[PDB]
Parts: sequence; C-alpha cells; structure tokens
Amino acid sequence: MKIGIIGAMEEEVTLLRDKIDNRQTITLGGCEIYTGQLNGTEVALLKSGIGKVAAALGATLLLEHCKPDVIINTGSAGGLASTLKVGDIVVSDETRYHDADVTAFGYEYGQLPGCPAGFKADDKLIAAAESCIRELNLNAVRGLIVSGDAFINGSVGLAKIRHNFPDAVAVEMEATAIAHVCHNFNVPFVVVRAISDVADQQSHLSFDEFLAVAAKQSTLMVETLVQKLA
Amino acid sequence: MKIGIIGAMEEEVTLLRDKIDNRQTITLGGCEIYTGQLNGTEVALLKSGIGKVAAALGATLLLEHCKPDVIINTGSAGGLASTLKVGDIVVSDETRYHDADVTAFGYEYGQLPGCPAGFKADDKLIAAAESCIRELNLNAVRGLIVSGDAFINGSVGLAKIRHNFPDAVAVEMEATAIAHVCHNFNVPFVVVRAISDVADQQSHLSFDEFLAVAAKQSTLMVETLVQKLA
Ligand SMILES: Nc1ncnc2c(CN3C[C@H](CSCC[C@H](N)C(=O)O)[C@@H](O)C3)c[nH]c12
Ligand SMILES: Nc1ncnc2c(CN3C[C@H](CSCC[C@H](N)C(=O)O)[C@@H](O)C3)c[nH]c12
Repeated sequence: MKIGIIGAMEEEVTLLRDKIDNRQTITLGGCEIYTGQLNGTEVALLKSGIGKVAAALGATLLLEHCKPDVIINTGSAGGLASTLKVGDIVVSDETRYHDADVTAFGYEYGQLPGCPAGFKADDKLIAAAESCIRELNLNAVRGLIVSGDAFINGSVGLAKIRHNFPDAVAVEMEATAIAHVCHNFNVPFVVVRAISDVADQQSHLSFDEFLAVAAKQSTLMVETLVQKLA
Repeated sequence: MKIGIIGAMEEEVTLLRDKIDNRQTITLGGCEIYTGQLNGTEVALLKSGIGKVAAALGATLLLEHCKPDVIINTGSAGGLASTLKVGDIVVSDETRYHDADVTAFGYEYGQLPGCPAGFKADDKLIAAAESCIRELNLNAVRGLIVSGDAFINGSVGLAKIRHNFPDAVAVEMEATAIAHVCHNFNVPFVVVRAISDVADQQSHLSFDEFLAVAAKQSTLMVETLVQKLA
C-alpha cells in the first residue's frame, strides 16, 4: 500500500518528513515530494504551498507521479465548533467551498458547475481515523470542513461562513481543493487536521502561537493512521 | 513548436476541436485533451471544467503530458472596462485573484503567500495577440483580468471587485489559476477571451444568450494567434 500525505506549510510537513526512512526528494511545479517508508509503510508526502490552486496542483502531481492508494490532508485549521480547543483534532466527513458562488444559475451556494455540492470523505478512512483518536485518547470533532482562499479572522468573514454553513466544524484553505482533485481521479481522501485558532478576531495571534502544537498533534494522528491502514 | 490551449466549457472549445487534424482524444482526471494540428501547427486543447481547482488540475495535466511551449487560455468573460461590448476581446497583461485574502498577515489583497501579488502575461504573447486584433479588425482592451470562484452578477459582488481592482478590465473564473500553474512551471501564458456579459444584475441572461458569440470571437482570435506563433 502507498499512502499519500499533503500539507501546505513547512511547519505542517517537517515533523513527518523527519520520520521518513530512506527519504528521497523530488521538486516539481514548485512542490516538494518526499518518498520513503514511514514505520514500514510506503508514503509520499507533498508540501504544496497555500491556498486552493497550490493544493490542486500539488494533489494532481502526487496522483500522477506517485500513484498513491489514498490521500490524507494534514496540518492546522480554524476551529468553528464550540467544543474545539487549540490542539484538538478535526476529521472531515465532508468538504465544501465556502467561497464558491454560481447561484445565478441556480446552483447551491458553494457548489461549482459539474461538481457535487460537497465532497464526501471516504468512510473507511473516517472509521480508521476515529479508531486512532480513541486509541490516542484525543479530543476530536468529525464533520463538515469548509475551504476558501481567505484566512478567517473574525468579523464579517467569520459571520458569513457561520451563516452559510452552520454545520461546518472547521475552516481552512486547501482541503476542498484536494478533495475535488481526488473526486476527479476517484481516489479515497480524508482530512485530519488540528486546531491552531478559532478563526475569530484573535486568530492571527493564536495561529502564530499554536501552529507548532497543531502540527505536532496532526502529525501524531497521521502516523498513527498510516500504521493502522497498513 | 506546440501550443497549449485551455478552455473551461464545451461551448468554448467545440469550434476549435472541430478544426483539429489527426485528432486524438485523451481522457484523464475528469478532463479531455485533444491533440493534433490546427492549420499545420501542433496543438493540445484541454477542456478543463469550471473554476480555479478544475483549471489548475487541467493545466497541470496538460503541462505534464503534452509539454506545450506556451499556454493560451480562451473562452468568455465578464467585461468591466467601459468600452467593451458583448463580443469584444480582452487580452491579459496581468492576472490577479479577486477573492484571495491573507491581509491579516501583511499580504496585498488578492495575493497568496509564496506568490507574487499578480501574474504578468508573456510580452511576446501579448504582442502577437495585439497583431491578431488588428488583422481581424476587432475592438479589444488589454489589461488586468481578475479571477475568482464566483459568477459575478451585479450587487455587492461587482462593487467589491470594482473597488478592490479599479483597473481590472474583465472578470472570470479560471485565468489566474492557470497563470499560477504556468508560473510554477515557468511556461509563457496569455489570456485571450471575448465578452459575454458586463457582470451586472443581468449577466446570467446575457451569458446564456451571448456565450456562442463570445466563443466564436475568441476562437477566431485563437486560430489566428496560433498561426502567428508558428
Ligand atoms: N483561521 C484560518 N482560516 C483559514 N485557514 C486556517 C488554517 C489552515 N491553514 C494555515 C495557513 C494560514 S495562511 C499562513 C500565512 C503565513 N502565516 C505567512 O505569513 O505566510 C493556510 O495554509 C491555511 C488555520 N487557521 C485558519
Ligand atoms: N460575469 C462573469 N463572472 C465570472 N466569470 C464569467 C465568465 C467566464 N466563465 C464562464 C463560466 C460561467 S459559469 C457557467 C455556468 C453554466 N452555464 C451552468 O449552468 O453550468 C465560467 O467558466 C466563468 C463570463 N462571464 C463571467
């Protein structure tokens, strides 16, 4: 089995990169792919850069060159569910764009022409993720994760998302793009992130302080998940 | 020499596809690529689907499989510049995301981390496209084109774009994502689109009525430009 992992930032992939045995690096299209074994399992870890287009480009390359059986998207997120604290885990059961709007032609808000309104994560991946959270005794929320090309920092940006997607448990900037690419290539996908901030007026400060903690916890989950899937 | 051409919709690529000699089709990742000769010049034409992610996925696949020397993005657009009427031509000198916002971390509005604030179109491609405009006797504006994952339909959506990007001459949903991917692969890029609507409260009705006109005019431009380039 070959597991694909994608993260956006250096801080989000660096801990996992260090655990890869017999690691080799490729650079292409501004993305770095690190291949090798993580605790015996073949992985390919991509550092995509930030936002929807950087993620889609990275995901397409990973699929085409490394042909993984599944993809796991890791890193930080903004917490929207009230029970979430910094460091806690969020797992996607679904992803939607919070900033897509073709409602003039009668599409659902967030839906793009030719796409489902939302991309459902793979049930088996979700089940395995849940079993890891339980084994590690971590606090987690499963649900809808929304993505857009905006860092959410309270005020109107946050209000708009809460209004349009009241069931969204977290916000980030890459997940739904990776889900979209995976849908088109029919490859199983899941998001396993950790909370760096709660996307409010303090989110820029919380994010700076807690990105490292979010990277540490998401890395813990992802390596536990890789081990379970094998 | 091989010219890459990317369009989002069936209507925007059907006229050009019908003119390809020795036409071979490839399907992958939800996208169709048609390869062959267009009046003796080798081309690869991709039908991407709609929006930033679909366009990025599409562009990445074209660049990887077909290795084109340049990319031309064609199709329709929403006119913003006062002199544009339905069917008139817009040529990118630059593209920017109108919906990207990481200003909380000090970036310019529309800039994503790790990216320039705008992507400059290739000077040689622009000059060729200006000679096509002249040869075909068309009305055209060269300028900033902005992209986002929304169909612009008047109200506050339009006011926001006009305020943030008062020099934008047109708006659409794919161009900047393609410019971004081309940037990352160091491939020359230009947008050559035709106006289907003026992005106001009637833009959805104007689009339905004038998509075929915009497609015909952009096709005329693209066929000419391919010849000029070879
Ligand atoms: N509040 C939030 N809104 C959107 N995304 C997130 C995230 C997830 N990712 C974190 C990251 C934030 S943008 C980082 C910019 C960075 N400080 C820089 O200056 O380059 C982007 O890849 C999305 C955590 N909190 C968020
Ligand atoms: N006013 C406008 N706003 C944003 N983009 C455009 C465009 C260019 N593209 C045209 C196309 C509009 S979305 C088509 C919806 C389609 N009729 C449907 O019902 O599935 C998308 O690829 C962006 C023309 N006018 C625009």
